Amino acid sequence: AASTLTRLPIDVQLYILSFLSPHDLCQLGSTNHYWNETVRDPILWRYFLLRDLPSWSSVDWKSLPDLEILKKPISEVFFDYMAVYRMCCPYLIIQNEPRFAMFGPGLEELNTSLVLSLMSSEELCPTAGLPQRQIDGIGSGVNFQLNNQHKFNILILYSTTRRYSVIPQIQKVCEVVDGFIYVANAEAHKRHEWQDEFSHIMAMTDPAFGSSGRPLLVLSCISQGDVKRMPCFYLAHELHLNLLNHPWLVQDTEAETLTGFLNGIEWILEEVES
Amino acid sequence: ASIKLQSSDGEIFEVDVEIAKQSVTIKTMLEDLGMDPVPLPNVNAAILKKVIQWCTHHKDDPGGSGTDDIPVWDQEFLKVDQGTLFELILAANYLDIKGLLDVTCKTVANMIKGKTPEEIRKTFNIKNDFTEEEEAQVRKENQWC
Repeated sequence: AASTLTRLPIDVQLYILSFLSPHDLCQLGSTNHYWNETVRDPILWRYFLLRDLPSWSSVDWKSLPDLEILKKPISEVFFDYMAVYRMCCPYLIIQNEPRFAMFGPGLEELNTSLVLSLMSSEELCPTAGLPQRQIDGIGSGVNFQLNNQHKFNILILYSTTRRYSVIPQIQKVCEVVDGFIYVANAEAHKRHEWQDEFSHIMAMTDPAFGSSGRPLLVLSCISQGDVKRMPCFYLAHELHLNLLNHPWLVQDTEAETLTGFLNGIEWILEEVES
Repeated sequence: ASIKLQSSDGEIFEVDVEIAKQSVTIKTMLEDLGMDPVPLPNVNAAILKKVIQWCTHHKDDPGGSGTDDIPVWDQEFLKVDQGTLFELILAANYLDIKGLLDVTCKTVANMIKGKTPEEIRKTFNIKNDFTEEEEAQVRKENQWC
């Protein structure tokens, strides 16, 4: 290690690093190699977290770290202390590009494909999800960018399940996702097994998975403008949606023009927050 | 109250006992055996001479520095050659003198603050080592909000 500074003992190197700030730390990290690795040392962050934990005057429900019995115990006898530093620092927001599981009968019964419309929408910059994680055994999903700001990812499940019945790959999706999208068929001619769909929704929205009160956007959807529509108040009321007691919204939608989608998506993003 | 300190190459240094105990590393050897001369196999003479100067200056005060502004005198004391600075950083660590460690490490820290790196890079002779594309990936990843 030709650098006088790189050769020092790690104990002593971290001690030096203890007087810096996260911003500094990133510049030093950008020297690459070791420094990038070591600037992120779990131990340095424990020290920072323990220090400065006692300097913060707010703690929301979404940010109170696991047992302080666990945050504050023997170094070895968790992490990513850096990540935990971030959630707890009340002046810092960790970053996230929401992902949503889109399933529903509406994806296949409508004579115009919604999915194939979302895919051909100049306005949302749909682009193949990068293998960079984002993979599962279902694909990377499709990234979209709402009016050049909020980016999000949708995993379109064309077949969910085989009572529960949630397929296993699908449960990996149910846990890592932030919200759900259910594409109901609002076309007035369609006969429904409301109870089935409600069950099927539930099955997927199951709290044993990613628990939380993850929002459910349901797209009351029809092929195009001229098709006679079931009003959404009545649709919402047929799927028994009153029972889910966790955020939901039924947004009317047209496969062809995507009329209504953009309002619906805006709602789901704003719902997921921290 | 006089104690013998033996450099890494013998050398002198007859310091007052309170001044030597200031290094825990020493205080604990003085309790192993009588230890008359005191062998310090890591610290040379040049450095130990500095170390004694620093200790004799702070003898009558210790407590609570940490992230307190480096005092004016220490600032001068430390206007030394870079390699010499790190040599102090090691003596402090070897002799376990917390105050000297605080102030030497903090001065090193203050050098890194506010650099590109490319400055941080020149300053400490550190190996670039990110291949062509390696950069952006660490540079976007190391943009602390």
